[PDB]
Amino acid sequence: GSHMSGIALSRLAQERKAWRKDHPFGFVAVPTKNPDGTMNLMNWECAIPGKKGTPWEGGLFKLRMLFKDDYPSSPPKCKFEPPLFHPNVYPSGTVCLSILEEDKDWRPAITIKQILLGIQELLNEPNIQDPAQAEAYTIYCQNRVEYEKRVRAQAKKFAPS
Amino acid sequence: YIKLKVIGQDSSEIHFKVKMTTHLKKLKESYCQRQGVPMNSLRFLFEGQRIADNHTPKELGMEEEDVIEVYQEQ
Repeated sequence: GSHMSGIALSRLAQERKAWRKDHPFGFVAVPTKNPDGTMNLMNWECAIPGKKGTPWEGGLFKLRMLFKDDYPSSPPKCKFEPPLFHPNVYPSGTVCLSILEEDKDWRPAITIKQILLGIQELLNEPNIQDPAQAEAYTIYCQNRVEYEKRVRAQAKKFAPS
Repeated sequence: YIKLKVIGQDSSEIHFKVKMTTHLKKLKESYCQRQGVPMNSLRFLFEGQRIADNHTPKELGMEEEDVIEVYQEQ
């Protein structure tokens, strides 16, 4: 056991408690289980639903949330699994966002709900000023009609079966 | 017993109460009844996973004030 996780484990426990009682519709945020069956609050498997009225609509995108020992001083590491086609998502699947940066807009008070809702808004409102992947960026900038097909295609490929 | 909140796309808030061991199959059919639509016209989810009839609130580890999302079965 990480005896260095006292503060984080405490904060993550109340975080989970607050999510169960109330969270956005369509979203999913649950801790993973350890080798045996213990609850692992340092590693979450989440799901972000595409926003309605957008080409992402109807898709249910999975990503894992990883917390470090110093959390909530530092933000969790977010990575879409499998990697997502989007200009602010690195090929590795890591999501590029301001509130997920210690040196920037991240505050210890930011909730998982805020992070997940923040990432959901990023989906249809990308930041072309700061692209994480070349492909999605180039297509978005050179052929938005084609960009929409890819996104719609991706949303269909990840629709709740 | 346990308190469960059943919500949907239309934000329709409907609360319920069921024992910790009671067959969830009941409430599944119950909501469809309370509402006014065919049984297999609605799908019930919890923590992402779809809720099966033979499931038990004790098995799903549910708790008070918990929430259960409902999507029109397709």
